[PDB]
Amino acid sequence: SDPKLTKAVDSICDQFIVTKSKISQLTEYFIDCMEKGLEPCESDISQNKGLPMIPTFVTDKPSGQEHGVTMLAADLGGTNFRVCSVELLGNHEFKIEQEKSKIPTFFFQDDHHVTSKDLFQHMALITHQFLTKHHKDVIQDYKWKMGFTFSYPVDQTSLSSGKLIRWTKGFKIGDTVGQDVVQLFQQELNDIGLSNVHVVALTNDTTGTLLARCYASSDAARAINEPVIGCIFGTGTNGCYMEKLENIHKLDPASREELLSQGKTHMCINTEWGSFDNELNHLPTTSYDIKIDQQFSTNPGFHLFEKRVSGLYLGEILRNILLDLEKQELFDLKESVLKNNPFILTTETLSHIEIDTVENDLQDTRDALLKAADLETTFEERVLIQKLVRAISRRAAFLAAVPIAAILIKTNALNQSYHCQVEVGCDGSVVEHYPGFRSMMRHALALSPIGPEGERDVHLRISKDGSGVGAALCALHANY
Amino acid sequence: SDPKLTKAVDSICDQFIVTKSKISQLTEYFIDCMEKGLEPCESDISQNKGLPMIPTFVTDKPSGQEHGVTMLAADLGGTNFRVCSVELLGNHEFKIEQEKSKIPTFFFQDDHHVTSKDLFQHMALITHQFLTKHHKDVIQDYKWKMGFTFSYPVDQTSLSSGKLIRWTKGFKIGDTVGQDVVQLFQQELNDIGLSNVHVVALTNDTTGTLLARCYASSDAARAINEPVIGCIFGTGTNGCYMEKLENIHKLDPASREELLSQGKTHMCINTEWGSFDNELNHLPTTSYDIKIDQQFSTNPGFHLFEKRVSGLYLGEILRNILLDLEKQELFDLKESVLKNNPFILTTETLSHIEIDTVENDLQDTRDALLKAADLETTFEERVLIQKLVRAISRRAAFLAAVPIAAILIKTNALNQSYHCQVEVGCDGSVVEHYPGFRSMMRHALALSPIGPEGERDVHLRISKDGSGVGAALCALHANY
Ligand SMILES: OC[C@H]1O[C@@H](O)[C@H](O)[C@@H](O)[C@@H]1O
Ligand SMILES: OC[C@H]1O[C@@H](O)[C@H](O)[C@@H](O)[C@@H]1O
Repeated sequence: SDPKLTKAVDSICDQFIVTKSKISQLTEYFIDCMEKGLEPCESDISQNKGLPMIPTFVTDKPSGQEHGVTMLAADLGGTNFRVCSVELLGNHEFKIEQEKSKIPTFFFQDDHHVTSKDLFQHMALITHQFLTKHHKDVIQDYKWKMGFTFSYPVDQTSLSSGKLIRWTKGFKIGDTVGQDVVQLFQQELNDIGLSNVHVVALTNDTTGTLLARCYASSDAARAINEPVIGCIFGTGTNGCYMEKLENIHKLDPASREELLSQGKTHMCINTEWGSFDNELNHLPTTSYDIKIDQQFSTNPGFHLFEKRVSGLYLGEILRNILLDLEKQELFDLKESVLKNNPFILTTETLSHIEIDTVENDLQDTRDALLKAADLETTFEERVLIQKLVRAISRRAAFLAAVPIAAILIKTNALNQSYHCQVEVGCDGSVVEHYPGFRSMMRHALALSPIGPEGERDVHLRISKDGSGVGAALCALHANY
Repeated sequence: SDPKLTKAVDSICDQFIVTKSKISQLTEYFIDCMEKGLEPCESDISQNKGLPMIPTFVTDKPSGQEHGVTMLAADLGGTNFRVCSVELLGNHEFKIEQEKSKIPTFFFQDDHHVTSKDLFQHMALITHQFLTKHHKDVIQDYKWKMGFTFSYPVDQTSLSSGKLIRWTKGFKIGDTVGQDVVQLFQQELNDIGLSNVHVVALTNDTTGTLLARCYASSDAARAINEPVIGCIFGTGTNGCYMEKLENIHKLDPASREELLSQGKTHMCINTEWGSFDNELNHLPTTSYDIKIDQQFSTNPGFHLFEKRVSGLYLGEILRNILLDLEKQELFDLKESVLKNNPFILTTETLSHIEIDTVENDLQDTRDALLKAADLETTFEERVLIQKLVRAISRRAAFLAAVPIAAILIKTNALNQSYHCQVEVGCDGSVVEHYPGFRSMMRHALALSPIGPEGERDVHLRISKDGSGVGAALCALHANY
């Protein structure tokens, strides 16, 4: 057990600690950033470094009794692209057929010039392949309504229109900025004969997650836990909530009065909390986070909260730590391929280390590091690597709780009735499959100002329903 | 408005308060009663007022891979009798067909003398009625193995044998005491042609619930939350857990060595915690608890913890409070039928009051009281009745957490690997359907010695699967 290396690792682990004080600071600061993000900004939305706090123009939570003919839904995530058909049967039930295809590496590389048409043509092709397989009879004649779930920040102008503010994650297609994604997708559908497919709704994967749970949640289960947040903890991270119309100052005052006159009280907000504190006024920052933001990410200066939490970057944090330990002549990389190989270590790699056992000489960690980049390790080295992984994930889980606590506090959602509890719809590989991530989230919520009495009233529920049901719900409401 | 009556209600509600100190006292006392209950009992088991702590002779938790032909299962609960067929498909999957029939009130009356044959004859008839509907073809030829779930204290002698120690809940059939329930059921089955149906297993509904969760829990879900307790919070209350063979001193020393030699380490214990502190050394007691125990219950002196928790008695507590308030000329019963009508107020009546809202003038409370005993009430009266209900249920929920915390402490269940949690399998109408009951249970667990950090490592999961799957598992293991 090399003391020099052990002491260096323990020192790094301590930098990833998030104390109760920090959570209270970040929680309260988050609320401040929400109140400012809800003011009318007069500057380039694509360059605004504040909390976007984007109105989604969704004002009605599904009742669970919605029913209609089969709807279509397309979901472009951070890693995969999904097309599906959703049949809303009513009474919280639905029939779904979906096809999940991974996003070609061509779109995440810049060596070859990529354009919006390259992307939406491909999406149109996958849509045709889906309809041919699951709806071979009525592919060309039927009047399909499609809900488009676009997992990126969009300057929403209505339920069925909005321009891309800025790519995130691994996308850097330049010409898509400032263009209405619904039109770009509809044009490529028309250009392959699917003009009968009408994209009538545009939603974020957060908005879809919230609407999906309001429908699928049983009448009894929902009377207990009312869904108040729809959030994502996968390749990226984000969340939404219902905001009072009066507090949404970005909205046209006349439009606000119109909605109020129609009986509307709230509108869902796409917080884009991955961009929480982009200027790093209070977020923890290590030497490794700076490299990820400034060297290894596609969106330098933006989405810094995400780059400390989401699964796209957690693995890259460990890589930069090993490189730092090697630069200090403390860790031998052997014949590995970590150098000049960003993102070779993925969050999936870390999941095999999070709960590996010494009883097996940390063999799961061994195979995971060899499979990822041929990094040979000793037992004492794996013991220390596990400490780093558990430090990275714990910080991600603790920071993940801050936006949830802030929203619940600002909206006074946890104390509204006797025996009142709230549900937070969670989707994503990390929250769903990373061992202990949800457990540690609840730990941070217990340390946040809502306290353990608040954590016990919050249900972080895995929403496997999906944004497709939510997108289908928006399509069912819209006109063809 | 009557201030006198309002002041009288606030004083009664304070009597139902359970403080953090009380929870710590009862938890520590419960562990003491467990340690004593595991010792060789020195008196007639039918009169022993201590914590029964009955060995169940179940020593193996299902792996989830069990598979076999269709099994039968009969479950005599506190209110209903259900017959079902369970097909264990393996890999945590199972197919179940069941028929739930209420236990005729005829068996809960003592005006006419009732005998065991009347009860088991009826149970045998329902078994025939079940097979006729779901297995009409091979009803008489097939060699059926049946697992019998008997939700009452049984001096278990083996997996397939045991004598009734004493009835509880509404049953008061005198000649059933001291008789083997498996034989009584098998004799009446033979007498109607179902001699090919062999009752090969006898289990308590607590044991069956625990075994069911060990099977149905996925490999991933169980690696996270290991089921360590199966408890019931319905018509009655009880729970079970795995105890080390060495600590079960009441068990035959030779039998322990045989089991230990076979690789066994624990044996499930039917605590019968409804009889926790029958002598009321520390359990809260009101003038109304005494009436239920000594006048309106079938088992005076026994099951006093249950008479404060389970749903069979909660409604009767409110009745005794309203009758007392009328005797004091503080509450007008009008032309109701509460007097001389034990158990006319049910816990289901209280469920409509727990979360009734003043914004609707407590209309649910109004309709619920009229339906129960034609008790007309004013708004101010319903406001006060709701305060009483919320005090009764909270005491039941806080007391309900004590046995769970004690078992977890004595067994050191929370001392596990990283990110390891435990599951408590919960079944019953109260824990499942009474508003807020589980929410308040988790609060008391946070006040117990395990603290809020322990409640977050404990998952009270509603196991609606049932003891049928658990009984079928014991039948699959046993020989025909
Ligand atoms: O996929 C999770 C989140 O990733 C972020 O980069 C996007 O801006 C969000 O719209 C999305 O919900
Ligand atoms: O049905 C729940 C519980 O009720 C109690 O009255 C019995 O003594 C227990 O054996 C049973 O498990």
